[PDB]
Amino acid sequence: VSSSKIASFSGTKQLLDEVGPKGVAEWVKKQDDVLLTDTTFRDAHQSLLATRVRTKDMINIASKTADVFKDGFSLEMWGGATFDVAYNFLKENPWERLERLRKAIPNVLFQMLLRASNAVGYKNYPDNVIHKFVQESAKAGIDVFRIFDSLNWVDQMKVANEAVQEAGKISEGTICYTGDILNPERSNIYTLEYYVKLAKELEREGFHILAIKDMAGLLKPKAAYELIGELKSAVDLPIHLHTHDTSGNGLLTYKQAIDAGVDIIDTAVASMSGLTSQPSANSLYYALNGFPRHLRTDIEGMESLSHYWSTVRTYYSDFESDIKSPNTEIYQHEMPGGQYSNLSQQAKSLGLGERFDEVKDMYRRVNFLFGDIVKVTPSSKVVGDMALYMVQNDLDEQSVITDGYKLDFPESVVSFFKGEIGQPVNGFNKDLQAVILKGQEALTARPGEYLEPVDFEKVRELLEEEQQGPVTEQDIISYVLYPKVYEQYIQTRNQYGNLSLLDTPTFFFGMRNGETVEIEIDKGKRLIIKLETISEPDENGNRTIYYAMNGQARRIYIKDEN
Amino acid sequence: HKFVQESAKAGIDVFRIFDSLNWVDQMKVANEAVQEAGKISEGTICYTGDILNPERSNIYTLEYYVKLAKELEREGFHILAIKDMAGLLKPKAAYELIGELKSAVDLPIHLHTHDTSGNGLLTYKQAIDAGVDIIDTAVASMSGLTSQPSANSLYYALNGFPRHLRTDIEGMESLSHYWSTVRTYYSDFESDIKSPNTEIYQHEMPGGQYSNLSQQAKSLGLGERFDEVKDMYRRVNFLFGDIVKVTPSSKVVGDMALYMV
Amino acid sequence: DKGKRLIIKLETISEPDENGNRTIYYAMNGQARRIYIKDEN
Amino acid sequence: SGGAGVRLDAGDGFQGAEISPYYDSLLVKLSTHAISFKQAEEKMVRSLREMRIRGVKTNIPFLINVMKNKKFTSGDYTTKFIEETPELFDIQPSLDRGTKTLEYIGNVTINGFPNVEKRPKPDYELASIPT
Amino acid sequence: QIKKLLVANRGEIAIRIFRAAAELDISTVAIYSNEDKSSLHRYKADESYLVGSDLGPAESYLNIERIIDVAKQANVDAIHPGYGFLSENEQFARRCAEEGIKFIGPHLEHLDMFGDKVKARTTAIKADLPVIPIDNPKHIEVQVIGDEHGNIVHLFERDCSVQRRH
Ligand SMILES: O=CCCCC[C@@H]1SC[C@@H]2NC(=O)N[C@@H]21
Ligand SMILES: [Mn+2]
Ligand SMILES: [Mn+2]
Repeated sequence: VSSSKIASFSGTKQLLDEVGPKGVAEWVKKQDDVLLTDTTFRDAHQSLLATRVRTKDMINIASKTADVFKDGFSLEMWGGATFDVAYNFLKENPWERLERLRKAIPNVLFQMLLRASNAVGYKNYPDNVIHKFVQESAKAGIDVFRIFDSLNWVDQMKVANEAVQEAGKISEGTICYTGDILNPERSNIYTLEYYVKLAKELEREGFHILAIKDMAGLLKPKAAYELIGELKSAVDLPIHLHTHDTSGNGLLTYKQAIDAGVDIIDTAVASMSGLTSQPSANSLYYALNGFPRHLRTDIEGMESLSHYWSTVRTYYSDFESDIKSPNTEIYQHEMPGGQYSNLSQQAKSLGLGERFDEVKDMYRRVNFLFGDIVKVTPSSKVVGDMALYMVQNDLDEQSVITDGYKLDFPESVVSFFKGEIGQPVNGFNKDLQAVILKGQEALTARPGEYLEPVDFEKVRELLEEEQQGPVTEQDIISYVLYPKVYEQYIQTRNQYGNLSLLDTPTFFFGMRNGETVEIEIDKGKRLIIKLETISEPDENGNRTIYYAMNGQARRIYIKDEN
Repeated sequence: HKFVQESAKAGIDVFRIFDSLNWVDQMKVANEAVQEAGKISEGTICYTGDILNPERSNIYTLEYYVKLAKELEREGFHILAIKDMAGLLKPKAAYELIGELKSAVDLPIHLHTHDTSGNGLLTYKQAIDAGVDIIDTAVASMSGLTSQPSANSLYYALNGFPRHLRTDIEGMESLSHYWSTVRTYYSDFESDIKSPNTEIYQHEMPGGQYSNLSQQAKSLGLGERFDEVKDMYRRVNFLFGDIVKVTPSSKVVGDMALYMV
Repeated sequence: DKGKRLIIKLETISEPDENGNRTIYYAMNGQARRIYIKDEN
Repeated sequence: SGGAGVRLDAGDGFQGAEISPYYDSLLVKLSTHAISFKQAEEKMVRSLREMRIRGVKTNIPFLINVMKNKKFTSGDYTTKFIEETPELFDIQPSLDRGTKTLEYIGNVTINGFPNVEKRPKPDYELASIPT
Repeated sequence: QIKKLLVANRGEIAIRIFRAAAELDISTVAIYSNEDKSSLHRYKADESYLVGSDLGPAESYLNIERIIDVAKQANVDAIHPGYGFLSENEQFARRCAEEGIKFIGPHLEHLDMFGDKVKARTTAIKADLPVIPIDNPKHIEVQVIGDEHGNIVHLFERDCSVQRRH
């Protein structure tokens, strides 16, 4: 779609400019139609393709997405696993993704998923790291921050909320769904009144939008009716539903939440949707025909977007999961997202592949052992690691106490009982906890409290001394989040440059003889590379590559690794 | 006759009888064979068009199906079957269609759909509120996309709603796991489809057809203009006067579409 | 001949092509030089 | 080429261009320059004789053959020149040793020698040759 | 006052002009046909655009309309046609000025003044030079460079008498 045409659209982006965060929410509330947030750029491929999708594949349909989602509520396109992965595996800069997309899709709000304690990081950070990250993310184009917490501990959500409010952007306060409100015997704790009392709380904390995060796709169709009906009379906040289709019940849940008055839902493009992804927006659009509320979208554009991602998804087939059918066992174990697969590719690497059965079974039990907890990253990693360990050592609800003194529990568990991931809803069994800590003290306050503020001065002078000189705010905050992984990006970038410009089949597979490949640099100016031949190896094992780059004959030397 | 008799004898109890153009006069012969064999005769209506949408057809209306159902009740089928061979039955439509027929005819209603749009389950949900007696499902690992909607899924989907599926889920998860492995032996034969697809509503190709018809479009020279074949398949439907599409009628339209591009 | 002589480096020979022809890359008296060899069987 | 009096304007030729049948084939524009006209001619012929273009035929020899011609050196020439000078077309290909020898080595390297088994190539005593 | 320059051409004259342009500190655009994806001249400018997938080998450099978008797309404000496609063409020239783009050739009236045969003949007689009917002929031509200010020098002659029919 032409940039001229895109320059003329007004959507939720320029709404935020004119009326501010409280004005956007107000305006969500008055819409009859269900508004949609597309998740193709984050959660769709985070679930289906190990977060591997590359900027280049997104940049390519950005102008079509700007047109197609013009009436969307937001594009969820940053956060989750995408920061780390981009730097680490794709060896590309997730800030360049943010800013290049920002320019191409000027019209629709940008959403990211922001974990309360540590943003997008992997450990715990002092408060001035959270603030720095949100300052810079907002500057770079993020408009809606979906602040969530692994354990639904509200105290841990405040710092991020403050940041977003200061940035003048939209904070969504997230509740994560577990248990089953349809079933009194599932749980005492995770009852309908518990969600109400916690909605009512996030609202007193100033969040503009309320999000129900159903991360293990556990929210049954009727429960979605009940839950959203109660929340809508319990609070003034627009409600924004997020779920996964892993049970195969994603659409029905979305339908029911719609009958019950939900404001925004998260869907994906068809080709990128379903099973562990979100339910398909293309399907829902048709599913609502002849019911009271309509999905606000362009299906013709969506069918066209889906065709694009059909082909691109092909580029990523080495990263597909085994999962090829819905799974209703999730209702028993509650394994959020990918985990079920991330955790069998791991039970095999330990000669347990043959009894992932008993592992599925221990996961559930462990959950009640740790006193019934919300299982998103990283609490799902705590529960998983404990299940592996406990199957492998032939362990018991009782053996874990009796024999705990000599036991040696996986780090991620000691760290949960130490308070380092926050406080569960139901506390810690004190005896379970003693036997795992083996003496060390638990935290009282939220983890971040205990942390020396970071000194960005020292970081800047360390990067400038390492790199040539001139270093930016994004660089500095990136390094604080991912020290090792950031340094590995610079080294890679010195050796090889800006690789996010290659297309994906070239980035993963290289080229073949006779192949010619164009790399777009600017508008109208591309690197034309064609491979004449590959030689045999010299004495010190170097093969010589014979290119014709931009017509010019050219010769490169690569050490063969065998 | 010789086939129904032998079939009965050998253990078949329920015959679902359909015609590829919904021509009742062509079903009477198999029905008489089934009646004579003391077995259950299921009278199939194939769904096309789209009864929510008056623009779609003056012909395939709620009234066409009601009329067609009573005619089947008169020839003495014991069950009424709705074959949604392409999964064209949108949720609200199933609710409305099962409604009418439950007050039109004293026949139990048996519903068969395919999950190719992604809405299969939603359809069954809706038909169930409308009074429907039997639905077609498959185990989870054998379901989805161009197959039936998942029995396991439907089971938990209906928690808190008035009716429920009469089945054993824990047994189903077991069935599911077994087939999940077996499916593996058959990988060389796996559909190319991996997504739900709502263009189904515009071109109406049944079952797997739109990937066979895409093989074929490539094995010629039209892979790039497959968008033109989908379009011709549609137009060729109206050219032929707007017809039901199941084997072998759907091949006719596919064959014609190939020919015309 | 007397004080004129050919200096040839064979740098690489390529995998063949449909037409059935290998490409030999040489250097000859200071020149890049490419040659097409038909490959019988 | 290059050097005194030579000017070159790139056309289609380089490295390993394919030239196509779609456009006027022009590989290089070659101009030369001196104070004498003869001197510019003998400059042209130097330069023409330097060029190596391989993989395609070219018009170099014809061009050499107009340059060398007394009746073009004389200056007194009319647009009837080429038509009433038939011997411009008298073109011997010389025994381009270099090319031929690469063809032979290539051929043997790939398809071996008749009566001779494919082994690791000798010249395998560093005892050189008494003289 | 020319910030960037598109050449409606290929090959030597394209390269030639690209170089002139580089010398005057001017950003340059090249156009190519599908058959010229790897022609030298595509490489020797700063900017390169396809005249369009659907345009054949001959057409690419002769589509007045299509060339001019490439132009407007690249914020270009001058085109040099070189020689031998649209360099003599009356319509292409007219089009350029219309789109705001400066045609590097003579004025609009010159092209059809000289482009037709029968009309050239009239022009010359209006400034009287010779014409009517050719033994041992010599082909002689005179280079002229005039500005837009009635200052018009000549750069002496050449001698193109060495030819085969065309
Ligand atoms: O087919 C084998 C490769 C060709 C080698 C040609 C050489 S030239 C001298 C001798 N005479 C021939 O007939 N072949 C070899
Ligand atoms: Mn999620
Ligand atoms: Mn069927």
